[PDB]
Amino acid sequence: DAIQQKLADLEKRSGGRLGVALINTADDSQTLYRGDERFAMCSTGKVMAAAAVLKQSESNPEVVNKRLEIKKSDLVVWSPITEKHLQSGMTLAELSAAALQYSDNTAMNKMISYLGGPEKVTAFAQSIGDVTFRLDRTEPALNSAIPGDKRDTTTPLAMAESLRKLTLGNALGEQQRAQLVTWLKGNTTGGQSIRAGLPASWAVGDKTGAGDYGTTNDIAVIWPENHAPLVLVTYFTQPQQDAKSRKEVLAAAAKIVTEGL
Repeated sequence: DAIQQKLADLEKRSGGRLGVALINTADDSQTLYRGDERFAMCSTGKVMAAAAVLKQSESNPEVVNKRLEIKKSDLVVWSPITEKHLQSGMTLAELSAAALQYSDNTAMNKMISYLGGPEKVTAFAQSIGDVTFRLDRTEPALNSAIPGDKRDTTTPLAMAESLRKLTLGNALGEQQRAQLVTWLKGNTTGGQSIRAGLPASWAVGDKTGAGDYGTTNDIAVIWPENHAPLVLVTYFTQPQQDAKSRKEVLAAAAKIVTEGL
């Protein structure tokens, strides 16, 4: 296709490795590029953690409003929300919101710890039929994004299929599904990534991720005004450890794959 060639050309120009999975829920068609190759998820992994917490909340009434203490020693880099709540503490819902909307790293760690560790997030992914996702480490260690390292990786297609199940399908109960969508729609960090490549009439809920090796990621659910939803994952990584983020690559990739409507 011209789409396959244009993505290959975007990839070559950018000096990295690009991974794309678009799922069109109108007809279930997929548009894939390196769709079955592993990429470091970085903070896009926060979506799976939040969904695991939401799932536990379906049967356990001491989850979403359970208050957790935030110790000064808990704080890691990129924690703009949790760093302001040392005295107040935060609920698991508030931590989930902070992780998703502000990419708060300490919030993610608290969620991982509450669930029982990184393996428990993998276990949640397994429970929804995602046999690819793996979470191995905590924040910020999981952002190393070393080429060839399988730690804290998934494939663009696996992540798209899972994001679909979680936001549009049957992985969560209606109340929880709706909550996750609301959180994603309120993301504060996604303006220059997938959303930048899409029409203004398409509503977006997304989660970005950034890591070492110039790793620049975004996953989105997309709601057109007059068409059925789309699910889009754009992953990008580079050969040099110190490479700068390239959000414009994700916007350009989103544009290529959605251009035909």
